[PDB]
Amino acid sequence: SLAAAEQWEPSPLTLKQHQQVVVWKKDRTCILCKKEVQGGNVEKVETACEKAWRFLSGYSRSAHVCPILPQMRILRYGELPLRDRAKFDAKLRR
Amino acid sequence: TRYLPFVPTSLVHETTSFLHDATKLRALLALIFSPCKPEASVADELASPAARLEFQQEKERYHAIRDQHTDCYRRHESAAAASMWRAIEALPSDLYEEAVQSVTFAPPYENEPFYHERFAFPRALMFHEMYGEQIFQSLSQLERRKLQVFMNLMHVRYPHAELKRDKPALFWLPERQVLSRQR
Amino acid sequence: CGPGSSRFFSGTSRRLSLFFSDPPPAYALSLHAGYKIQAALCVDRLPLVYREPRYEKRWREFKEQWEAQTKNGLTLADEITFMKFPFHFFETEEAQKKLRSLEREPERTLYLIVRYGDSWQFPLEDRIHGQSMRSTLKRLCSEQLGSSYAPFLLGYSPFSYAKRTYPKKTKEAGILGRKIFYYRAHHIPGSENLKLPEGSPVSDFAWVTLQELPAYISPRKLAAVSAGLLLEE
Amino acid sequence: SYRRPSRASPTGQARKPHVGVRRLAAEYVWPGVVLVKQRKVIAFNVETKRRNRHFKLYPGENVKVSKVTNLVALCHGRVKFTHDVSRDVLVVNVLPERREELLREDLWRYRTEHVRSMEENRHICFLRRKAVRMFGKELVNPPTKPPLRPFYFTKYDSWENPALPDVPQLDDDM
Amino acid sequence: RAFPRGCELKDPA
Amino acid sequence: PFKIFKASPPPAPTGRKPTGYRGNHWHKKVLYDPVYPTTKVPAALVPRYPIDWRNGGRALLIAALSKLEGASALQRRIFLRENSRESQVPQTPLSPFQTGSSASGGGAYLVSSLGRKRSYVGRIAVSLMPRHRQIADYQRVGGFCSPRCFSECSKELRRCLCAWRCTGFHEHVVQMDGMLGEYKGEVKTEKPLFSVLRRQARRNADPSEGVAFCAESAKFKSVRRAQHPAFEAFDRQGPDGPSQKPAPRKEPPLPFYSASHVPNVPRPPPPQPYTGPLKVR
RNA sequence: GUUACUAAACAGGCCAGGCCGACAAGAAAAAAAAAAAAAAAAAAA
RNA sequence: UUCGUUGACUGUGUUUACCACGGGGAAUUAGAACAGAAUAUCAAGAAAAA
RNA sequence: CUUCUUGGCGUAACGUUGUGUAGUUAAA
Ligand code: FES
Ligand code: FES
Repeated sequence: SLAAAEQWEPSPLTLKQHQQVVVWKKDRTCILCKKEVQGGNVEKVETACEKAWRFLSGYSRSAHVCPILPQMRILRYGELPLRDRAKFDAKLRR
Repeated sequence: TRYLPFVPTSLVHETTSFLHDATKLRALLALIFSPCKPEASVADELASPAARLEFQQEKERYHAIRDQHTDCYRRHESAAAASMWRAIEALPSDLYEEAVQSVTFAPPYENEPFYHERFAFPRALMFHEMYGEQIFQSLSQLERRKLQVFMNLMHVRYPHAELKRDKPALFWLPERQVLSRQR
Repeated sequence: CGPGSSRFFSGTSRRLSLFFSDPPPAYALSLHAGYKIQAALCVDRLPLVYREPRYEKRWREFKEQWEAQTKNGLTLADEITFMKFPFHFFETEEAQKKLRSLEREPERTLYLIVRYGDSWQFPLEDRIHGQSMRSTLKRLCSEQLGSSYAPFLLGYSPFSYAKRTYPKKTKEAGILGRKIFYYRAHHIPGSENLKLPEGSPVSDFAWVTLQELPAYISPRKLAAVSAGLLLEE
Repeated sequence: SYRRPSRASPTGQARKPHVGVRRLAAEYVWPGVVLVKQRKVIAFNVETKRRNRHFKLYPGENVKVSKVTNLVALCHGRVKFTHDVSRDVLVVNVLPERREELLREDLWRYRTEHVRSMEENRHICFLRRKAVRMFGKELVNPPTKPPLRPFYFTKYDSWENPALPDVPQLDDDM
Repeated sequence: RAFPRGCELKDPA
Repeated sequence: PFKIFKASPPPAPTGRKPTGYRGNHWHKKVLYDPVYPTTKVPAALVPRYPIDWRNGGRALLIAALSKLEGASALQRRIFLRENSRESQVPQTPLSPFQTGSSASGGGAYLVSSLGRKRSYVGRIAVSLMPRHRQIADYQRVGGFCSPRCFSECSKELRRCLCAWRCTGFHEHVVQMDGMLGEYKGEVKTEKPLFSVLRRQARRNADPSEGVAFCAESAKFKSVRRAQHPAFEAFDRQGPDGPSQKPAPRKEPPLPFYSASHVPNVPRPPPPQPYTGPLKVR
């Protein structure tokens, strides 16, 4: 109940499901960062782009800090379909 | 005559000096845009891969646990709202009009020249008033500095909070004297 | 569940008027489809001490520590931290180096319950035809609980309603039953407790938590009120 | 000293607006036919005016709105009108049909009718419509000759000339 | 019975 | 003082493109009329005063206050409002994953966000308050506890404590107070709206009848007099029948003659929809 | 099936012939809240 | 969101509402086809026993 | 499982034709 919810101990499986992740809407190049992306690709939020991580975490007041920030779709690992999870498992292992 | 609202510079001298002082303006802007690390070049990093990995892990754990915890409260609130709307529907048509008016109800104002009394929120019911001493005794050093700065900026924004209550007439002037002033 | 007259009281007038109307009241009643309209008040006292979840404290402390390590925290310059106002309190650690009681069970929430004879319920009053439920609640407070007792009302809308049909003999008098609308209220901290006015129908009062509520109030009333009562297990 | 208005003779307005419907009910039309001519300019006290020009009509099924707000057809069919009680306006629809003889027993399909919503307008258009594109229908006396010649060649051509040869009709289902 | 032809059957394949 | 002969403020001048001077661009039709499109006013032509301490410095101060309180508090308040407006009936618990089996969502906000593919970055952008109305609204209800304390905390100097340590049971208290304290009647505006309109409570059919006791028969009887049954029906249900004469004149006949039979306009406008409360089934 | 066009007179008067490479084109998205109170910043996205 | 973008494209096809003619030009159709280039938007994510 | 958008805005729409500038001819 409420007591158990407050005392909840997230299992490593639950933490893995709650892992955040970037899914790329489209292909694009960074103007200043020169990174190359392909639509449907899946990356870790930590290493995908530090400048975008600034805004995603709360240390940037500009939404244009990463030139391709609008092409991001931030989802949790557990929400991804089995196909994508298996396809990109290697790059999401942390 | 008819009057219009106004706030002369004399009664708010403090905030004008605050905002016209260069150093105070710089400090306020730094607080707003903190941290002030550069974000233009590719080599500008305010963190490290490991640092932000640990931050992400902690944030994910926090959000997961908070969602697990507050969900019971959310369900209870949904049930309570259902019951409230059911009761309102059950009320008779005579009492319907009063039963939908919200706490802050007041009859419309008349510019002349179930409502028993004005709405006043007991200050003793505010969360920070009820638990101010305990939270203050449990704060940290940085949190105490934050509270101090929050106070000082609140006062700067509202130097006349008590003066408006005491002498509200000082903030209303005639049209023929208000409209004739440049911006 | 059982409000019967025997279990309620015998030989009194004001108490029985509310629940049976056997001694007819001196004012005009208000019926809705044959059921008398009544307003019920559920005053609550919030916990007197503050509790913080471990995950919240952990996240906050870890954020402060992470910010300290990474040098990404707020600036909070001295020119905006020290400008000599009466409420000033900050000073750097370096410079420092140089069952009827409101205080009962302070870590939980309490609810004011009233004893009408041998029955434990919430304060209740009848609606006189043509007057607001707010006025009915005010009369309830001023005549049953305390002439100076004025708890803060959370709104003009009820948070729940209940129905009760009279037996055959009682309904033969022309009133089919009573329908009750419940309203929440807050006991303003620092305000005086109840002082039952002389002649008030209330026999006694208590301030019980959710856990103790079923020990006093009937399961039917608990079902009627629990949806609106705050959540605390 | 009388100020002669600029629109006095001989410099009056040569061409009048001619605002209103340009096709009546049950008339056959094809994409591009202007069902109703309208203008964007609006009077300065419209709600007090009484002339029928100021109050525009509304597009419905298989009808577009032009740049100047003309209502134009989008499919080969027959015109129908509807009255919107909720908005108190007239709505122009086109029921899609291939060219064929307009019979007396089928005229009821193009009556002006009252509706409350555009959903009900679409429902009524479906109910009165003759047939659907995917199933078609048996055409009753369909035309078989080529169309009328271009206007710039002759303004007064003859419809269904028996001396001309039969040519396939493969455009009125679109 | 015969059926009218679809949009696909009218393109210049 | 508090009571004063207030002047009606002059209307703010809505800008206009310097074109179309011969036409009436202020028809009373609703956006976006297919046949009566409304002329747009570019934001670059709306007259706005030059920025000074009254409009800029105040925004800076309120922004600093929000920074101190933390954007997370604003995000949480917005999320709670959005979830409350949509979860006013008992829902089944919702997990965010097909196989988590242990994780709970925290509200129908999840369903809405998944359906709209809402922008995680967009929520942060909104919480950062880049717009004048957003800052003005934070200056008025910026307090975390606003659903229960409204604008009373707009000037309190220890208000940040709510944002810092109002969580769990205290958040539940805020929500439960707000649900009882919020408005539930008809909103009356002529301005455009495009979001799901807030709920308006349904109204019961029957009214309440006053009854007083009569000892002559030892029974309760209605306070109101008898009247004819037809008169009772007219008073209760309405005019009865499909047509009746207009209301009789309540003013003394005018000495002068006026053409009172003439309608107000040659072509009456369309009927207005009923915006009031609906009945209860 | 179906009622809609239509301002002649030196008749009773109107006219500013112009704006925009974009918060003015514009995909996707978003968008204006009853009464009262607070604030006196002409503020929906 | 403080979100992209430049279709405010290059061409083939003489068919079309209106009608003295001219200015298809108070400002009509996907002439629903064809040859290039570009911009935005995908879809799916079903099954929680006793 | 055909294809979610698109060749401006403009309730004053730019002066037709001509001259001039400019474009096209491994064809017309
Ligand atoms: S992908 Fe290069 S800065 Fe974000
Ligand atoms: S902000 Fe008002 S009591 Fe918390």
